[PDB]
Amino acid sequence: DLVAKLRAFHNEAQVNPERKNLKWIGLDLSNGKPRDNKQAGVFEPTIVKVKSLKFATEAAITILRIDDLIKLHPES
Amino acid sequence: ADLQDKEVGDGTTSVVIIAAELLKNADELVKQKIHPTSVISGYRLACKEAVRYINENLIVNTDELGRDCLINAAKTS
Amino acid sequence: RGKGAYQDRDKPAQIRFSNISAAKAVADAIRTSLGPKGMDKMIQDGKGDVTI
Ligand SMILES: Nc1ncnc2c1ncn2[C@@H]1O[C@H](COP(=O)(O)OP(=O)(O)O)[C@@H](O)[C@H]1O
Ligand SMILES: [Mg+2]
Repeated sequence: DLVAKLRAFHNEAQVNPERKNLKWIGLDLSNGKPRDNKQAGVFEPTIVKVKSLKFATEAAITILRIDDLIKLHPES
Repeated sequence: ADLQDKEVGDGTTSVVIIAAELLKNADELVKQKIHPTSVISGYRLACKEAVRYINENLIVNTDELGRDCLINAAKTS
Repeated sequence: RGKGAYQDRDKPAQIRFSNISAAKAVADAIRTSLGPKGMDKMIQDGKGDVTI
């Protein structure tokens, strides 16, 4: 339900140009309710999210590219 | 995770979790006879568009806030 | 004329068949990794090194 409420808030922000201030709505874990995280002082560097996305996508691509494994027995 | 630690220093758990979820969903698609190349292309396009959307809509300039922004970022850390 | 050379030795035929079977097995093994829709393979050596 919390993720559903957050998704509803962000969807309303994206579809309604008059409610663009809802982009900052995040999760308040203390009370379990959506909360404006920009005014709550919950920030992250943009580089963190950008690099996380890029690195995770590349790792997923690398692993997904495999379809066969050959495991040679140790010589000993 | 080690690379994320070296190059950024934060979000080391988040990147691992996101990568594992991406791989799981990609394999779920592959099991439905979706070719892995199509999944890879979709993932690349989605990552590029997500980066562009973040840079264009979801960023806050720190000069608008000041030392309070640094304090809040540290406290979040 | 009748019959030709008997060819009492069957070992050469078996050797040829085994060579062909091995070559066909190798070709079939690497067949999946051909073309733009081909997929990579991960090989782990005895030393534990991994290559894709
Ligand atoms: N005060 C807070 N309220 C709500 N969410 C927070 C708060 N502080 C951090 N978070 C979120 O918790 C997530 C997990 O961060 P964390 O796991 O501590 O970093 P790391 O992945 O480097 O260990 C972050 O994505 C952040 O958005
Ligand atoms: Mg952290």
